Amino acid sequence: DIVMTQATSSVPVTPGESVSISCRSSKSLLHSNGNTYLYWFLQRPGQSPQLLIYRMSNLASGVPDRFSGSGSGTAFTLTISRLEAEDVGVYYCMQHLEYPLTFGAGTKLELKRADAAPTVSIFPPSSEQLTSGGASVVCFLNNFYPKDINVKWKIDGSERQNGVLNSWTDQDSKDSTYSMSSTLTLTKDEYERHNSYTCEATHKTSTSPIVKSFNRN
Amino acid sequence: DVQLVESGGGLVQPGGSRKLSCSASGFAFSSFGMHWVRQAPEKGLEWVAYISSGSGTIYYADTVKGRFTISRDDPKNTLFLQMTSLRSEDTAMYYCVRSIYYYGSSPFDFWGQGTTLTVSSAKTTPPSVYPLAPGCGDTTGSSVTLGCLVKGYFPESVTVTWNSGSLSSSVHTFPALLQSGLYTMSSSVTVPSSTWPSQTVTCSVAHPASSTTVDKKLEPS
Repeated sequence: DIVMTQATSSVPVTPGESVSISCRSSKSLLHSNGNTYLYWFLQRPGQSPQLLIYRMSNLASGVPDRFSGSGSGTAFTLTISRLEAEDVGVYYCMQHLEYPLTFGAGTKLELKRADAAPTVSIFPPSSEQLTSGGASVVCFLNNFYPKDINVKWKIDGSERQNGVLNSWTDQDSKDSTYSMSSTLTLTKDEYERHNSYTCEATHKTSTSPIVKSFNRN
Repeated sequence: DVQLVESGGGLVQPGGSRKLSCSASGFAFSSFGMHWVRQAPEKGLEWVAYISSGSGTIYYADTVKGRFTISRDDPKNTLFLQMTSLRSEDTAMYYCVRSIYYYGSSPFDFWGQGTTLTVSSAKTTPPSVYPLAPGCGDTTGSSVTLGCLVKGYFPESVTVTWNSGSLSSSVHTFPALLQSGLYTMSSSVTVPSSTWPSQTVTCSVAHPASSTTVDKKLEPS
């Protein structure tokens, strides 16, 4: 089959600036009839994909002229002149030269904003969960930017790697920040054998990590 | 207006069969070729099948050929995808896509809302809901963050609201992950520290697949 290759993420850009999303094909999509059978779709968060560009350069009905398509036989570019907040989402290229029809992996476009440190909150396991034999220690790292962040867990000061699950949100549609939850799951016995629990957030906004702790007394 | 509405998704066992339907309205359905395109959870688009206008041409992706059958009822304006011998990898949201082919036409110009197919022998399991309240020795800032941990449920279909929706601006919903074959998510809410515990903050967790709703009132430590 024809392989379509896209970059995974696009460098975040502020609303009103220009952005170019690139796609390439393992075989030329320029047909002998003069058409290049390349399609561009946008999938906004929680929405179905919608057509933006058909046959490389033609604009789909209802699509703003800030979108434009160009390219050659094996390389194609979708250009947005002035980014509008509603343009955030994943951009998929697709070839229609041959069946099976094949897509790029998608280029996720998100908004740039000023850096912001995370608000870190730590929560011990609830008594309710401890009655079930488990113990989840939770650490919320809320409203930070950029998305790259690192969390380290310490139990009685000693670092703990196994049993940690991290979940990032997508970019917040209101303030453009990111948030993430880090959950350390222990048995109840293991949790009650120790006293101090700590999550340390390392973000580019500071050299020293933001440290949150509790002692089970 | 143009409308494509898919249905027939749900939880199916590996090896089972399921027929997806796409009801079309607002355009000359018989004049259009139709595609099925699917999207596995947190992955990209994958083309599944094509049936031309008039049903004279049918193409299938290599992953589904011999197992899936595409068909159309033009009088009833319905597209069908019959799936058999379902595999875990068939788990996806399925989109119906219209596509008319003539000189200067714009193929692929309308996609449906999608229907979700989950192929798994995992059992429907309601969630355990655990409150996340600040510890005993926590320092009180101007604002306080609370949470609810929603653990051990299946399938992945939970809604967490705070004070029946009255708290929404400062809520974070964290995406569910798989843990020991079940799903875990959490939700956080941030309120002024003068409002909690002074006034009640409750998280409501709805899991329609298990017909379960759990309300947890957050208590101070």
